[PDB]
Amino acid sequence: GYDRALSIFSPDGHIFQVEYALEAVKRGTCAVGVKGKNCVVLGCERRSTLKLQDTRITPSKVSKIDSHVVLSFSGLNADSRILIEKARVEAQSHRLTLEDPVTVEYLTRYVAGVQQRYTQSGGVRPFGVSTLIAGFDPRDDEPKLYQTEPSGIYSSWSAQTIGRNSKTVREFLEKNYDRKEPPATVEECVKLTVRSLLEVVQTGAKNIEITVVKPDSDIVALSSEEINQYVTQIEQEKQE
Amino acid sequence: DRGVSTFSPEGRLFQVEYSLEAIKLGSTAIGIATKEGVVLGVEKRATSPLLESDSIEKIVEIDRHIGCAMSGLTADARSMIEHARTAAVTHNLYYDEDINVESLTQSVCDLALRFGELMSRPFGVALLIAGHDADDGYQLFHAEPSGTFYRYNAKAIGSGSEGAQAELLNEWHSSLTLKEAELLVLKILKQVMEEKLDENNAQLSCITKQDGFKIYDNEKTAELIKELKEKEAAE
Amino acid sequence: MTDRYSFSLTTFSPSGKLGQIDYALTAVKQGVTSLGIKATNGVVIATEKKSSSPLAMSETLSKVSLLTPDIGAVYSGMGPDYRVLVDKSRKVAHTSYKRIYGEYPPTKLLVSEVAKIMQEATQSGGVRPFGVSLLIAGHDEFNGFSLYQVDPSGSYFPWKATAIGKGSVAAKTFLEKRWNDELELEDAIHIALLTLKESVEGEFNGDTIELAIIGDENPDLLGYTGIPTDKGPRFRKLTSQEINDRLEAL
Amino acid sequence: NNYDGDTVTFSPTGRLFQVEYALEAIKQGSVTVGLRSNTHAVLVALKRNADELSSYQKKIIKCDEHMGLSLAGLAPDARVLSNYLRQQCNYSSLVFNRKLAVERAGHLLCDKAQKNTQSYGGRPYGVGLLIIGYDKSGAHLLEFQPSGNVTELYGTAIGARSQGAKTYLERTLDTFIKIDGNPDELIKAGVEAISQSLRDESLTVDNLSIAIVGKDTPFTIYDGEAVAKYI
Amino acid sequence: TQQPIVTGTSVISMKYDNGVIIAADNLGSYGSLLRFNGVERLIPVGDNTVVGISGDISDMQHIERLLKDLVTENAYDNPLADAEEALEPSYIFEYLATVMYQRRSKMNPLWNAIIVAGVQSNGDQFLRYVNLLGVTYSSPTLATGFGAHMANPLLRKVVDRESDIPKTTVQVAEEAIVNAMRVLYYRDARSSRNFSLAIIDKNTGLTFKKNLQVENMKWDFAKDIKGYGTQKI
Amino acid sequence: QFNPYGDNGGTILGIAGEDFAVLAGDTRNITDYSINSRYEPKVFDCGDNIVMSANGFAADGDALVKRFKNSVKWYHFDHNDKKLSINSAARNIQHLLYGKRFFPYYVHTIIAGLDEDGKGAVYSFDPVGSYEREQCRAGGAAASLIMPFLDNQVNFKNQYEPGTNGKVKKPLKYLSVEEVIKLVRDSFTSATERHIQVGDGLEILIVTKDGVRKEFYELKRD
Amino acid sequence: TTTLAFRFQGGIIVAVDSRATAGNWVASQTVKKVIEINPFLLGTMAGGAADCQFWETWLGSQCRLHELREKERISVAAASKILSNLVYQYKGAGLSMGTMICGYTRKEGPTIYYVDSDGTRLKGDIFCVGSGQTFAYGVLDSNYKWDLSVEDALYLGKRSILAAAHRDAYSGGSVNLYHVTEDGWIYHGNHDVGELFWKVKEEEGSFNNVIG
Amino acid sequence: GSRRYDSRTTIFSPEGRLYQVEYALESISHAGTAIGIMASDGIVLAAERKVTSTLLEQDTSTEKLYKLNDKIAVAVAGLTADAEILINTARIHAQNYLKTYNEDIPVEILVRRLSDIKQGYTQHGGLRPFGVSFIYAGYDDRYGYQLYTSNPSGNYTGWKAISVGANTSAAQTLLQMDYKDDMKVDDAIELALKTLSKTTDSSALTYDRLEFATIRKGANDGEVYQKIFKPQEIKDILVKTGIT
Ligand SMILES: [Mg+2]
Repeated sequence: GYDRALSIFSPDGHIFQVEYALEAVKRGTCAVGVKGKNCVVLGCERRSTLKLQDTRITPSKVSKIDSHVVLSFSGLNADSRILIEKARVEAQSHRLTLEDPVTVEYLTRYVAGVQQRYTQSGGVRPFGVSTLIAGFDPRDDEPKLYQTEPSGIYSSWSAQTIGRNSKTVREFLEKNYDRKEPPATVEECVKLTVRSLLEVVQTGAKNIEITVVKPDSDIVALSSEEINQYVTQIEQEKQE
Repeated sequence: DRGVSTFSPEGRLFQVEYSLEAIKLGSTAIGIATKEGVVLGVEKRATSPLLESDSIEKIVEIDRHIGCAMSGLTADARSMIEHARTAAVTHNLYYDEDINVESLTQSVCDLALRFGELMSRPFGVALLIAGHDADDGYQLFHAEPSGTFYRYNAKAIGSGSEGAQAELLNEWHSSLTLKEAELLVLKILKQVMEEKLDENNAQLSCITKQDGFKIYDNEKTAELIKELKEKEAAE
Repeated sequence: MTDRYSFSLTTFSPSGKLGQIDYALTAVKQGVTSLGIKATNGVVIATEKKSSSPLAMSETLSKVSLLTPDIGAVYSGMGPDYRVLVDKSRKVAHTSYKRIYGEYPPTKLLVSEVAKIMQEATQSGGVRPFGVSLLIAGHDEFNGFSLYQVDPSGSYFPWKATAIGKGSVAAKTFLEKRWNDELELEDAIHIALLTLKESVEGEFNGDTIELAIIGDENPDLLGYTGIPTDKGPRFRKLTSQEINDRLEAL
Repeated sequence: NNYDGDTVTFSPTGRLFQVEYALEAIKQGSVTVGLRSNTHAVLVALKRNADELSSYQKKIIKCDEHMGLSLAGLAPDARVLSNYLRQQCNYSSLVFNRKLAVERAGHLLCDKAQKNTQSYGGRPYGVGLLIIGYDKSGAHLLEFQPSGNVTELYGTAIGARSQGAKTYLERTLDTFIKIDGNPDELIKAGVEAISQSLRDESLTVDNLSIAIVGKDTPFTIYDGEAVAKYI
Repeated sequence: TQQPIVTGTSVISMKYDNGVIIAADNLGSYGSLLRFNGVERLIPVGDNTVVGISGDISDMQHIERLLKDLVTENAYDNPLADAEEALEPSYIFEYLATVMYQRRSKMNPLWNAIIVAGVQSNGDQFLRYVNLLGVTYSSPTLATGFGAHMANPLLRKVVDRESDIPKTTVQVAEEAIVNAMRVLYYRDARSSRNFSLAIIDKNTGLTFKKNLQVENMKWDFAKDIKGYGTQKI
Repeated sequence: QFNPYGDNGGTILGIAGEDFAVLAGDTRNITDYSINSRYEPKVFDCGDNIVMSANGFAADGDALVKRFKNSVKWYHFDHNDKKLSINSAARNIQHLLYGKRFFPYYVHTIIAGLDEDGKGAVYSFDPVGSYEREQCRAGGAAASLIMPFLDNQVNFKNQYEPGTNGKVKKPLKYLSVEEVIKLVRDSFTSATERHIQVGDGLEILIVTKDGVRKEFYELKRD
Repeated sequence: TTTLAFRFQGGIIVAVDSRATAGNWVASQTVKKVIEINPFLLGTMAGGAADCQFWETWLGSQCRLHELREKERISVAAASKILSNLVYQYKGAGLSMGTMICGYTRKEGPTIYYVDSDGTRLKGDIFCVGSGQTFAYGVLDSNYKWDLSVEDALYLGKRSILAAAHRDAYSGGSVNLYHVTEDGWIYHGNHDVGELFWKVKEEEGSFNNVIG
Repeated sequence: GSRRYDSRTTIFSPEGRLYQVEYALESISHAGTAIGIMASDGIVLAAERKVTSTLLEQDTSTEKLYKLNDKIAVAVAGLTADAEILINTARIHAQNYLKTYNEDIPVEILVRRLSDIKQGYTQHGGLRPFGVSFIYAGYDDRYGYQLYTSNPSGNYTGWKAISVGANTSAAQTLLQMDYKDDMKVDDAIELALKTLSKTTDSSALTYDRLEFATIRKGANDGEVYQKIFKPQEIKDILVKTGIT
């Protein structure tokens, strides 16, 4: 079998294949995650270079791993499917053996472990994908939001963004997100998430996707018109 | 290109030497061994204020009598910790006893040189392994990606290590109390950290014979930081 | 030891070219000319027996090979590569078809199997592509007579008539002027001999030319009588004398 | 130069550079001495610390009741090779009820190191070993190089500044070979030998490591206050 | 799992003051058919050891080839192969005992019972038994098969415990062994008159005696035995 | 059909005292009605002040003792010459035995020594590795003849104080090493009389803080 | 053998006998049939002694690894399933087990799982396993209430084993009692059946069929 | 040893691109154009054969349009031999699904499976990727008529109208101009042929240079029919739409 060590150290102590995988993430469409007091919202950018697209059937950017946990990503689309499939299989395996669904931290720790493994295994390249994993632990009402990256490190975030122009939207979130008082309602959380994407997106038309996850497996994706109403209200307050 | 297991003209393995450079870029970790216990402390170093810092886990329990702190590419440490935990539990299963701290460390270091064309590269992380056993008392080890481990009375690893080690050279003596060691780790972490040290960007832990391995609460560490500030202002 | 070449030796270059396949096609271009023509009641394939030495017995080197009783093959390019491909093609006709369905494969499907083997030498680890282009002629009950070309890449195309190798460009032009959909087999053989004469320098006779047909069933070549449904092979290699007889009416 | 990328490549003058680079790792290592009489065999090793807070790296490893070695170079490689010796000593005892001859132990180490010098993907061992033992033909001392070369000697030294100790033993040859039935005097000669390789530093109580095996003496290692008697 | 086909019967042995003695007959049986009459079942290894084998002959020939290979292998890179590093009786036994137990553990045994007799480097007598199950034991006298039931009782009258060994000369020991072989010929239906005997002494070395015969047999009393009860003629 | 198992007879006995422990066994080895050896040692010093015996099928017994002795050697190599405690040895032997759960060592194993408080200790195993610390344990052929006697004379079972008539038990007073050896000798003398596989000799290994001592006594040879 | 375990208001009572037999021969009267998996989990021994000992101390190791990895006490559901999934892999090979895995956690409360060597895994309130199981069930079924006190529940378990020890030839020796709380199990002593029988006979007035 | 000759087909560039994937896409841009258009009452697949000959046997020839099952077909752009490897794998996957669940495989599930196979060759194994882009035309009872594309990276997307191969930039602009949502199959047939006629590198678009296929519910009552057009039928539809 093909055994070649593709991920190796350089004289300055860097692993370039892992670092170049981060550059693939930088190219991907922007993704953002914001947790409120009783919810988490995942926002995603859709590049409008592709029209004549069939939006019914085209792969959506946010994926359910289980009924209570979701995963979004920035980077190579094909690579993300492999991580999503593995995560979905592990979620069902955990239910089968422990008789309890995965915690958000556990699912994150698993996906991050897979990513790390692909950085010191022979014959493979790292995943060109960073993920945002969000949801609620079983029988718990505390919101959870984690991030993973090609190296395999992971951590929890009050709010975070990944992908192209994520430096800009993180700037916005760092001055607009207060830890002592997070977005108290679904409305406030969705509004702050749409606002953060409008710093980067272009037209607020079919370019913004929003998914809301609440406790006890309550997950719903907002439609074009519902998001369009947030887009309308934000700019009418801005004209002042 | 060139082999992953190649020797340099000086008789050193290229990949091992390069991984040591990655460890120099890592966040600082310090350990101090006393006759009353061993203390372990780390710099958390969050990349952004929106990152919830209590999810940064750079101090980890291996068993009740053994703890561990890391510095470098911390993702690489996960399989090392997994192996260490498995080795500690497996030995207890086979021998109905606690495993010696040295024996645990040796088991972890056996993984290090298992790379080639096994894993594709060495680990990019260094570990401070602290613990207690009946035969050799309180112990602190430094496990490297070369497969070598040294025992230490005190040791610092990461980006601020050589400045910290010089400080540990002057401060350590064989009569240190546990309380004195706690303040000493905090003092030296504060010295080498970029940001100002508080209970949210630094973490303390210890291992004693009585209570075993414990990670300190942010409230407990905050008090020790206040105690440090006052005694430095006392002269 | 162990084969430690588990990686591809054929890769895409910045311009999108697969270098090793292009270079394999160049090796085919240097090869001796071979051709094929399809008639209403048969198919003919032909090539020159370029003898490496006059001390060599060129009858012992077969450029035109029987694959099945109703399918034959000829090549241009590297001879040794062709020989092993004929071995593999003969075996795969049995293992992946005759041992399953109890009959020989139709021309198009055997061609498909040979093509697959040639494609894999273009992607698998530690190997180079085959340096040959094949012309495969055959007959089967439901598709009738057919003629196919297979290239180093694994690509294959059906032809009414074609040529490969050294003087293929000139030969294909010659065939375009002479071919029609009303040709009888004897007319196609006549045209094949006319076409092949242009690319041959030295001697042009039954001993220097190798020619075979896919035509009527030959009960005389079956080897046994008693089964009405078995009527014999449609592949027949023409003798040295049979070629010379048609060179007088040339 | 162009011929040092791997162990599978000879140079135009017939050299194997990867093996020579592995030999260089031994020269960087701390000094260790080996010597023997007709009744006993002794190892003396200067242990190296990282700093004043650190311990002194152990240099001597026991392989059986009648055999053991001292190391200089990559310590993990010594662990791999000493583990292999422990297994081979053990196989000999379990299967044949026989203590493994020191000479045969050298042959096994040679062959194990050789396989890593002729194949692609691998690397040579980066450590040198001094094996002492007492078997059916008396006391023995061996020197192992990761090239595969194993040599039987009266005395020797490997590591940094080992040339000073090696010359001393070459002078004292006729004296120390005659030290029969006196373990303390044989160790004294070994401690005096390793002293010819010291600069700036001297032999302290946590610096010195001594091992001995003999006629009625199992392989035992002395460290700490047990070597103060010889300082 | 198999069944023995061509087989060899008893092997007998004992210790004496300066060494050990071992003996076995020269027959290879095929069931009740006394098929092969020139089979050597005592196999010397060097000048200090003799291995006596009973049971399956095909497996015996295999073991014989293993011992031959063992001598070859020991000599490789061994300057003291004929001195301090020569094969000891204890080395040869432990090797065989390892093989026998391994083979029974794979459910494919070497269908034999084996006695290793010899003298060690320090002059000590060596005598130990091993069989198809890997079972091992030592005793001043040892015997296999029928020998265990008939020879041991006779040999134990000479050396009953350890302290009887220094009091037993080589003449007294050989006499006892030869008598036991006669008794076995009287009473074992799978035995022959022809046998081999080997002495390993710490002073005089290995003495190997071939083509020995059972002699001084009592048969004359048979002439007076008539019928099975009441018959007089 | 080939039978991989056999029965070599023999009987063993382990008793734990206050600051000592004894492991005794007869020296006779047999198959069916024949004697293989009148003196074949069955109780072994395994190092680290631990004595062991694996009674039953002698091939499996020798194999197990050999592997445990080996385990003691490698414990020293792997864990800086640490003394293997009797409890740790016991757990290790369980894993050796259970490793062959589906093709078992056909033996009954007993080990003896001192625990980490210096008090006498005996451990007992079944063929597949289940084990228990015990005060008193006989194993092998004549185990059923010996254990009831020990229940009565070591643990004072069914014995009450005269005058009380069943109301007050006889108090469990501690026995000396001389007293235990008397009971061991009488146990084997009685077993020799009534069990055909028991006889020839008795070898006792005594374990104290000072080390391991041996005592040998003749038994009837019929 | 007789082993039982039942759920009640104050947690779980586990009670076992102490006898081991080889045919008619009583091998031991001092067998520990409650395996202390960890300070919070208990397992009972029935069927194969080795199979139960070995795999339930192994279970303790797996539970310890779980809480090191997840930083949380393992559930009784998860602990019992690790054991049942393991023995199911060996189904057909000849393992012999019948055990009750007993624990008390926050999310579950007092929980008992019966685990079997043919793969069975049953949650329940009262389980009784062994050669004397039917005798112990009788005393349990007729006296069991959820609102038993800790003192009365401990006695009920002790009395049920005594019933089995009396009638079943292969049960006896002594009774071992355990009380499982949320903060861990508590040992409630070893009780010789010989002395216990006479004590219970006099104090309770039961066993009038037996002369004392 | 062997490392010397390894091209390392599965590595990132400094910019975070996969060299071999990018170069394989360059190869595909020289292949004959294939177009797929989705309508309310069916799907059209049209594709251009590469510079042919008069002596090519067209009526038995197939290089562009392949049947995966009775409900799903593909248009190929790239190396034909590479495509046939993947096509046979896809045909097997469809039959595996039908055997397992006793229902025809949903279009997207088949597309995802083939796309995952392509992805693997970019992340592990050290082999060159498949130089193929597919247009999938299919029907199932969940989403109805569907159009997808996949490329050597293993990425796939859904479309109302799409082109692969040569001149996709020009073709996609022409489709984006004339496509409407309420369009019918007969209108889509005309759009596909008109688009090829304008983007072709040949002098004129004739029947012998085309492969054509429709997937219609124009099958008698609630069922779907695949129609791989014959040479004479392509000639007739060219006259009907007024191109020849
Ligand atoms: Mg008796």
